[PDB]
Amino acid sequence: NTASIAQARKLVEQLKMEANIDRIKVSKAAADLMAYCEAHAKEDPLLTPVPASENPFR
Amino acid sequence: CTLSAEDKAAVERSKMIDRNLREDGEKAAREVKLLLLGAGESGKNTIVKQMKTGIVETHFTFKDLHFKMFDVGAQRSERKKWIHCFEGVTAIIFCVALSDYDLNRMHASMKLFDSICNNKWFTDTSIILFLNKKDLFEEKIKKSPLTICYPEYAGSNTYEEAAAYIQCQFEDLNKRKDTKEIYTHFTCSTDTKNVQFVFDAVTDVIIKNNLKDCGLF
Amino acid sequence: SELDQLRQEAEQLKNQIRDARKACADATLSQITNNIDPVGRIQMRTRRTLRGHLAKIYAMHWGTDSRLLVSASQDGKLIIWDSYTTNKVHAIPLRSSWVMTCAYAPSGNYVACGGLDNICSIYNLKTREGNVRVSRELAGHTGYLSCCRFLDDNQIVTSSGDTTCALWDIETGQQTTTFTGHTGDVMSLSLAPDTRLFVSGACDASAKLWDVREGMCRQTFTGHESDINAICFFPNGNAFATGSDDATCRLFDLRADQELMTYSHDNIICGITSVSFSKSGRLLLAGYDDFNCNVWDALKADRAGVLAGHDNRVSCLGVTDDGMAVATGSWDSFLKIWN
Amino acid sequence: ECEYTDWKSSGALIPAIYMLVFLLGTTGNGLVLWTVFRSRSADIFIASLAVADLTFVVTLPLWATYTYRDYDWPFGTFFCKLSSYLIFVNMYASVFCLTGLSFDRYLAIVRPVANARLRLRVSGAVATAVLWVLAALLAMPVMVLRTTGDLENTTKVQCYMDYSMVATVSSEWAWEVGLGVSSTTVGFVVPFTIMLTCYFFIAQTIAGHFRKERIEGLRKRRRLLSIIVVLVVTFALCWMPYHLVKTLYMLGSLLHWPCDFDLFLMNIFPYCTCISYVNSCLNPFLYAFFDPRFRQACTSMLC
Amino acid sequence: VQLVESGGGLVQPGGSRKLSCSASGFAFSSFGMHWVRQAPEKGLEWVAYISSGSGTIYYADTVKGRFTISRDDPKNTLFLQMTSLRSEDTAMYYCVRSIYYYGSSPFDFWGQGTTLTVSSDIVMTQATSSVPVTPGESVSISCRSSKSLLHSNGNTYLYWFLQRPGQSPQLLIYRMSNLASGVPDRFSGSGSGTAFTLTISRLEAEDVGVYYCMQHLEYPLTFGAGTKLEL
Amino acid sequence: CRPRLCHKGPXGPF
Repeated sequence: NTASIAQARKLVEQLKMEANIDRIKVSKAAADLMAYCEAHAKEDPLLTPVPASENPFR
Repeated sequence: CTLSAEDKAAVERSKMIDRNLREDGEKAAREVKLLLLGAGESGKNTIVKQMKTGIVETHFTFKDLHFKMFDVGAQRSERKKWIHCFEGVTAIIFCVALSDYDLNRMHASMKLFDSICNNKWFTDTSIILFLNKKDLFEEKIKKSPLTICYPEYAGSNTYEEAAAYIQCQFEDLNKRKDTKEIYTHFTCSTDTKNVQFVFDAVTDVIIKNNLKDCGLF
Repeated sequence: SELDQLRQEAEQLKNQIRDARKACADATLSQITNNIDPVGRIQMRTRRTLRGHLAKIYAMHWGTDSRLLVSASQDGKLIIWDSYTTNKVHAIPLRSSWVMTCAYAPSGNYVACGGLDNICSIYNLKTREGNVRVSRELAGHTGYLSCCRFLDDNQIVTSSGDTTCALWDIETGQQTTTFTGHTGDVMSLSLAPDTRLFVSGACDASAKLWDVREGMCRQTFTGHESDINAICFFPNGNAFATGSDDATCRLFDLRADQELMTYSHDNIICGITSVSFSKSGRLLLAGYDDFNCNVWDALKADRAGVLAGHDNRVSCLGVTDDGMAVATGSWDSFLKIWN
Repeated sequence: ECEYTDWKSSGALIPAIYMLVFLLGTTGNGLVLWTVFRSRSADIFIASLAVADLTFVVTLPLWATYTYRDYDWPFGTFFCKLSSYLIFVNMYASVFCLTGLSFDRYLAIVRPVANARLRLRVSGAVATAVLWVLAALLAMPVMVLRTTGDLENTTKVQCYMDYSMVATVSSEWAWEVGLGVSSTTVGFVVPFTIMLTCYFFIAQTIAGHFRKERIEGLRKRRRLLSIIVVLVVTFALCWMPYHLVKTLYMLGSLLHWPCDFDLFLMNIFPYCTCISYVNSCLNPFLYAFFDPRFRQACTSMLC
Repeated sequence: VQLVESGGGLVQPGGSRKLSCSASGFAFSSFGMHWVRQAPEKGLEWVAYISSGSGTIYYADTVKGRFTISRDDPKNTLFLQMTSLRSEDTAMYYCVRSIYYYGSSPFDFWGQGTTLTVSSDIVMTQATSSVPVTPGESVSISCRSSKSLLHSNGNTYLYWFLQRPGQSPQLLIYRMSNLASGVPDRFSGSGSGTAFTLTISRLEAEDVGVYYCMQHLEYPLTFGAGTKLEL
Repeated sequence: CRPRLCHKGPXGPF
């Protein structure tokens, strides 16, 4: 029954990998998403509909 | 008008593609699609031997009728995620080994039959239930009682009664007795009338579907 | 007692990860974007209705030119569409009708499709013979093929129901790397805009962040209650969108390693078949089993609109690379293009 | 000494029956069309049948106003022609839609694998095109001949068939006899024979395939056999009185009756037509609203 | 991919002859096939067209009522039954393979040609007839049209063909800018709707040939006069 | 039309 022990230690190594990453604040993350959405809001033809002259599906 | 010559030629290409799609869909609505199910070590492989890593399709024509069976064995993934791909097959051929009552194997078969029969994708899909290995069942029922599988079984330990008790035990797992029918057959190692039983049951399914479809209900 | 000690130290590591995630929860996304104000009603009309499929449309992918689609139905055929004209450019007979996924190569020369046959088949759209051939049948997955995404004309990431994702060399047909670690059937993929990382969603309520080059899982994202059926990257490749059976889309962030916003409604009880973002990421489009496609304000989790018009489950959903239109496929055998 | 009179209560109850069948047929067939359009096989025949019935009945207030005013026609030659042509083309098209349903059900139910190409070849939009064109071309003599003219006997206008546009007063009898027997044949004998035969074979298969061993199969067996015999008997009891009294009146020129049987025929004819109009009101509740899924589609696309 | 034309030779004037075209190496049913002739030492001249599926057929006004183009797909063969043959039909008839969908490359493959010897269109202008060129330098072959080939759909249906001295014409650029398959990126295409230019960045000895200028906006398809590049 | 029910209602002959 060593294969289950190997799976346990492998998942432990995976969790040791995951527990040592650098996490930014959720406030900074939310600010980054909000800033990307603001800096691209006019590039968006679904949030800002495009005039019928420039709509290829008119 | 207003279309360029290459635009018109592209439209003609699209229309020929449409025509080929219609041809293919019309000939596909004429073939009978049978989902082939059953638990392990049943007679599934033997009947598909007598009929003609992923899904295995076996095509087959019998008396003016082209069939297509889909063996979903070895597809040992979460069935909840692809069983809806077969919503719309003409019927579900379900294979069960009668010689598996004492070895529980038959209760696993009944549990798998209950989920497939009552499944939400298969409310109006009939079920051709094949009961395989009946000669082994007869040579076993003399010594090993049927009550080993079903405790409350009261009746003779004879083929014609034990087999009928098993048929009823499988048929009363159908909670949609108004919408679908179960066609039960007892096959064997050399039963050559299995294709005929499938053909008859499938003609019945087709007629009752055309009845529900022509509005008669 | 080595196994149980490994188990308890794994649970201790999960405790540390949960604590380090919570310590980063400075403020909620909705606790921050509650002053931006509502986007407004999002009313899209069906510009095109792509007819021609005779069975349930299981997959769809746009071309990077934002005009051509590939569409996979279980009538056994792929169809390339000229969405500007509703013309069928190609119709590819599939050797196995049980197609569950389809990809359009970013160059446009190849189209993949796979399904219950457990093979990803690559099709050469641009041949010298004037037809569409099968350049490769990438075999090696032991389960149904869930999703496939081209990295380029030679690499392709495939999801499968054998709980594994794989990266393939098309020229040799070999799995260059395999992505192991999911404990349920992996259901969908999403390549990052840089094609350096990607994310899977499996039937274990978990989404993992994979590295294509190092072949390792970098982060695991939990929070769903049922099978995740759809994953999509934020346009900047720094966030997720995960659609699951429990009728909730969730927004995860790679850098914060935590769930940022849930997109749920009481009037919605059916699972989500497909998610996709808008070109700016302000809108999250989700296809549902209720035959609808709801558009969510991704910054405030408000329903911005509804793409009603399919008479069966919306199974696939994609936004063009230029953000101009949306395409919803469904089990009613039609694709519809919205704007 | 047998100047044919009428019945006094007829002049008051015949417009009443016309308005009753107007409201009923229009509402029922409007509902059928509303669901079938604003929501499978046999849907095209259901829609064509509902259109036939609705256009059949929707011009009846004209004839109710015409009979209320003791056979006076304040609508003009064109309304006479159009209402008569619509009535006739829709009689034809409704019996042809019933027959096309019967034949499509034969192709689908009786031998469904052998007749799989034939029903995609001679049924559906092809059959509705054929039957509608046929109904329009078989009703043209009513469009040509039906005219308005004051026969001096009433000092009023009547919508009557001419037979002078096509024949002489010494040759009109052959014309109306031929037209009546042709309408009877093409509208009730061969279509009803096809209905009878197709439904006999469908009933053979329904009796052979739904077993009487289990109770659910027996319920569906009785349900389908009963609805089949109801369709047949309803068509018969709604159209056979009309064609019977019509051919009897035509034979009236041959073995003339004591003029009192002929008075009976002339007075009872409007009620035979009023019974023919009841078929158009019953057709939803037999062909469309007999499918419970259709009924739920209806009551959910209203409520 | 091969097209072999058969059925040329010395014909009496007013006679009748049939040109066959054995196709090979491609899905012949999926292509629209053309016939393009070339007088003994003159330019290219479009003759007929039969769509994929044989549904749409076009002819030049010269050969209407006289020439009949056929398609026999199960044998992968294309026909041209010519009747009332005049001495103006002495030419070199090429089968041309053409497939039309979004982003295709029509006229991409020309046959080898069979020599036949009888005993309100859009005028494409190549005002230059010949250019003495030097290998390695830039050479611009210009074309003009009587009508703007810029369509309402954004496509400019201008095609550039190169016929090396002893060969059949080869498609260089399709729809005024798109480089065909197998041709190097030296060749460039630009234009404005009525004026077009074919740029060759550095010349090799194999770029020497006659560069033709075809339009595909309207039928009949009209070629340019043919600009020759010589050393 | 010589008889007396040609008018007085629809349902004429062919």
